[PDB]
Amino acid sequence: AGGQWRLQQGLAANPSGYGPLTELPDWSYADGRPAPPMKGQLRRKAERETFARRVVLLSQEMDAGLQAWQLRQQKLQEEQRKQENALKPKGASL
Amino acid sequence: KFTRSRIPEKVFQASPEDHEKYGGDPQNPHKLHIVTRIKSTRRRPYWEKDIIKMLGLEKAHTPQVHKNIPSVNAKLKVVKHLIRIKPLKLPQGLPAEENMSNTCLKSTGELVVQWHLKPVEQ
Amino acid sequence: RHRRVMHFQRQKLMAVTEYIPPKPAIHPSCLPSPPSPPQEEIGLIRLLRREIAAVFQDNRMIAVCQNVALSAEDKLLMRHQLRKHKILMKVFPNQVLKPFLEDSKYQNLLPLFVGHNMLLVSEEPKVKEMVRILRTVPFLPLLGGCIDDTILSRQGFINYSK
Amino acid sequence: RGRIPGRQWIGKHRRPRFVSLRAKQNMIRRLEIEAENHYWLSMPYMTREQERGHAAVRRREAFEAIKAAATSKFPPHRFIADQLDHLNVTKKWS
RNA sequence: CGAGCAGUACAUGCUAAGACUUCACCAGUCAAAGCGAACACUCAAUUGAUCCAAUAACUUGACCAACGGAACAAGUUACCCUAGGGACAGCGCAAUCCUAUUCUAGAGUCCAUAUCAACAAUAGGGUUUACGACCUCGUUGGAUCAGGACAUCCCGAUGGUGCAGCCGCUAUUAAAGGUUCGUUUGUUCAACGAUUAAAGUCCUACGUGAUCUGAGUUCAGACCGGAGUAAUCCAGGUCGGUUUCUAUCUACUUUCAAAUUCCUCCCUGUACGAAAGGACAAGAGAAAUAAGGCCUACUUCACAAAGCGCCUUCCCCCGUAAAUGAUAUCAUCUCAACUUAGUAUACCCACACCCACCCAAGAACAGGGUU
RNA sequence: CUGGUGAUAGCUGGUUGUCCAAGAUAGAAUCUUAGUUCAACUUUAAAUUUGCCCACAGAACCCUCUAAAUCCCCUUGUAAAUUUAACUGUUAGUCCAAAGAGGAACAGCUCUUUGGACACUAGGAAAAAACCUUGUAGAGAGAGUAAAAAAUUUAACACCCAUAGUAGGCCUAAAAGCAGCCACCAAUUAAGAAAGCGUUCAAGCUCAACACAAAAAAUCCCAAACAUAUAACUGAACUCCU
RNA sequence: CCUAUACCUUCUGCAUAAUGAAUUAACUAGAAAUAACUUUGCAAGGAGAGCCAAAGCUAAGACCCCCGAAACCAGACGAGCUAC
Ligand code: FES
Ligand SMILES: [Mg+2]
Ligand SMILES: [Mg+2]
Ligand SMILES: [Mg+2]
Ligand SMILES: [Mg+2]
Ligand SMILES: [Mg+2]
Ligand SMILES: [Mg+2]
Ligand SMILES: [Mg+2]
Ligand SMILES: [Mg+2]
Ligand SMILES: [Mg+2]
Ligand SMILES: [Mg+2]
Ligand SMILES: [Mg+2]
Ligand SMILES: [Mg+2]
Ligand SMILES: [Mg+2]
Ligand SMILES: [Mg+2]
Ligand SMILES: [Mg+2]
Ligand SMILES: [Mg+2]
Ligand SMILES: [Mg+2]
Ligand SMILES: [Mg+2]
Ligand SMILES: [Mg+2]
Ligand SMILES: [Mg+2]
Ligand SMILES: [Mg+2]
Ligand SMILES: [Mg+2]
Ligand SMILES: [Mg+2]
Ligand SMILES: [Mg+2]
Ligand SMILES: [Mg+2]
Repeated sequence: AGGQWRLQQGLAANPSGYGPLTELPDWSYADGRPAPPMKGQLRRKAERETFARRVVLLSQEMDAGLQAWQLRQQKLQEEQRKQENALKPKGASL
Repeated sequence: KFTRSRIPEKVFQASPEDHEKYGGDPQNPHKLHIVTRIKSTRRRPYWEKDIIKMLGLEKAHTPQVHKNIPSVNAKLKVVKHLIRIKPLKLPQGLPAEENMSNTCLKSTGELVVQWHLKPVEQ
Repeated sequence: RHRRVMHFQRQKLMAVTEYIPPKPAIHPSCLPSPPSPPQEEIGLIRLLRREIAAVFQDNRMIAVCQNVALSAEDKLLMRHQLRKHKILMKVFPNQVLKPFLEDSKYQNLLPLFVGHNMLLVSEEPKVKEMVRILRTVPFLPLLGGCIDDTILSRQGFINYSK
Repeated sequence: RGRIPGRQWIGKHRRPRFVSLRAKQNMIRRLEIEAENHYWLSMPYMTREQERGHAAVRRREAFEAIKAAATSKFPPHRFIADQLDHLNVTKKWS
């Protein structure tokens, strides 16, 4: 219930997805020492890191392939100018 | 006979009235996709099942990030009825090496680099 | 006719992709309709106006009578007897005849033209000869008339004849 | 009364099926999702020419890992310690 | 619709890269270069393995056409045997057939619509159907007991009629009740005879064979006709001819109890009609059947049972026909408000005498009496 | 009866601990279609390097024209594919969607082709092999969702009036506006040389004119119902959560 | 109260009203070669004559069921029933 409302508020449709209710540790020592991280949280943290690294990997790969294409166009255009420089017309043209 | 479907190129041409409804920008296209499978590959042709595996969409409701390039879009145009496509938004920018462990993909498509799980003081 | 059993996926497609006529916020019949565009007057209507004007101008005695549902043989027989005394029986539609009297000297004859009416006209006011012909049928009433541009009732015609 | 000849949903004379109100709404909900999918596939970030060869190095390196894993298959090492450790089955107290 | 060839060559010689391939294999197909000569034949198919036989070698040999070919073997069995498999009921919006509407051509003197109805169309039902534009052939009556449908054969009510009246015709409504007995004959059905208010159409695993029975499916014998050299065969003709079941389970074992119909008389020889002819409605009296009882007599018979004998038998029906009166100041019976016509009782009831006996009560049990 | 004999049976039936893993539908030949052999598919081991997806480019003229598409296929997304070794097993599959085939057969039957599902899970369509939702497996007295509930009630209606050059000529026993042909004028404020009816034929009439959209079968109908409180909520073995 | 259409076998698909089973105890059904693989020994050699070998050879481990016909043949036994 209320999944559509949560999506409009920037939250997940399932409250168990993320947020304070899920990500926060479930317990801590009475002395005050924080509890060791839960197994589910460690799995999510590793899973999110892999997603984050893929985002960086894909974003840098497109920029590298976009700069490379621009350099080929710059190199190709320069080749046209070089061939016309070494020619001196004569005869009728002079 | 039932065969593969060729989607006309006219379909994938955004109209001026579409940009004011979804908030996209033709002059500054989004760099990455957020593809999420929301439909079962069961009762679908085998070539649609193969593409789902190629896109890493085996598990449903599991967001995956793909590059907004024609070759990848070509596979998306085949299984566009089984997936949900959303642009990846980076209000804080790309994650850094010190932010890899603090990222979180929200349902709005934004990938924040500071996940504190704390109410806004504002 | 949906003879073949459509597939349910196809059947839902037909139901979702159904024509939806646009519905105005306010029904057009409830809005004040625009005034009807004017038309050109009928050539017969303007021909009657010229004919009617001649009747009121040429002859001075006009007798207004109600065209009762007499038999055609009896109604033609009375017309012939009036013709012996040079008394015509003019009939004009009221929808053209009333507006003519609305803008005219004879503006007070308007209530007399209610229902089936007929006009008895003659160059010379032979009132006495006309009354005796009308006395043959007690059910034929003389509503009124206008002699020498003067409005008179049936009683005046009796006094005028005497 | 009310017999359906043959089977219900198959054959020539089938049981009639009718579309409910929420059946239409569910299909419209699916259509709106796919309608927005057509919008995001209309704005590629790079063209066909720019994209070409932008991932050749990574794809070639990724396949060499498959070749390395496939061509490194071999029977495992056999240790003399494992053979001698079976003699502990008869280990007893004095 | 073809093919089981033919014709031109006589280097239609010899060798050899790379490929195709009738979805396997077998088989089949193309081919540069080279030697040797000259200066990969046409043709869609035009074909046959191995073994074996012949021959010095070369090479050749099968309508092996059941054409991946067994060196060489038919018919019949109802005298049949064995191992297995399949099988009234069920699917069928095209064609065809039937029924009811639609169409309004046409019959009916006139006259679409009192009736009837062509080409067709729309619904319901039944049936047929992918190839020899061949011939033939692959469950049903009866007895008992019935259940149900209505698309009603009879009885009832109501419109129309080319309805005077009696009879009829047609349509709406009605399944409460009823729907006979015989002679031949029988893909088991018709014909005929005598009646009846009528001798309904169907469905129910021929409704119903652990209730019964006849025929067929067809048989072990036998002939007649026809077929075959014969064995034997033929939906052909005829004669003869074996299934059984001790009820475990379900269901059921006194709906306690409202009757239908005919004839005669009466009205009446009346209404009607020129007469001939000839009614309704109302009443009465005798009948048959059905249901439920009974033994006074009769009869079969005797402390009794039984019928052939006697007694009793009680509601309505929904189609329509009309008033007042609006939408639509008339009118109009009204899926307008509205008015009228036809729009239940009876039975059963109180219950620790009880051993035992008796009983018109009863399989046991139970029940009634024992004053 | 004994022996050969434990005859043979492509046929029927049966085939005994636990747990996990991979795993379904092209064909050819056959005294063959109840079988077998090969291929395809599947399994295991091994070796090797590309495999799938796919941008252009490219693939016939005919009988005049015409489909969804297919082949090939760099990038790219991906992790498989080929080969070597060793064998076994499976095969008329069924139904649904679509295009067709069978003398030019709308359905149905039979048979091809493409795809899906079923012979593997669960939820929903009433019960439900083939429709829809959904697949990777455990525990929970958590959560968010997917598909997912049939609509429809249909027929009023004109008011008023009509005299006349005439039976317009023709042919017909005579057929007159109204059997038939020709012409289609015309008096009157305004009326068809007649649009329907009825006369052997006439006569009588109305109108034009003038004013004023079905359904019925067999044991017994079949959830109960409800036009009125601001679309959210319910809902899986899918996903999330310990 | 709620939920749940017995098992095996045979077919595309069995709650199937298709096959088998009253139940208990005992008995009752996968036997092997070449090649390949795996693990030792030795090695251009291996093997306790013979045999194989262009890394082979030797040894071991590891794969191939049960019941049921009508029949056919040989040798005996039967006419105390029945046919004559
Ligand atoms: S409701 Fe607006 S015109 Fe009647
Ligand atoms: Mg091949
Ligand atoms: Mg053969
Ligand atoms: Mg052959
Ligand atoms: Mg062949
Ligand atoms: Mg015989
Ligand atoms: Mg009766
Ligand atoms: Mg009836
Ligand atoms: Mg008899
Ligand atoms: Mg007899
Ligand atoms: Mg029986
Ligand atoms: Mg005898
Ligand atoms: Mg039972
Ligand atoms: Mg055996
Ligand atoms: Mg066989
Ligand atoms: Mg598995
Ligand atoms: Mg779980
Ligand atoms: Mg008129
Ligand atoms: Mg839930
Ligand atoms: Mg799961
Ligand atoms: Mg049973
Ligand atoms: Mg069965
Ligand atoms: Mg048994
Ligand atoms: Mg022999
Ligand atoms: Mg033999
Ligand atoms: Mg003897």
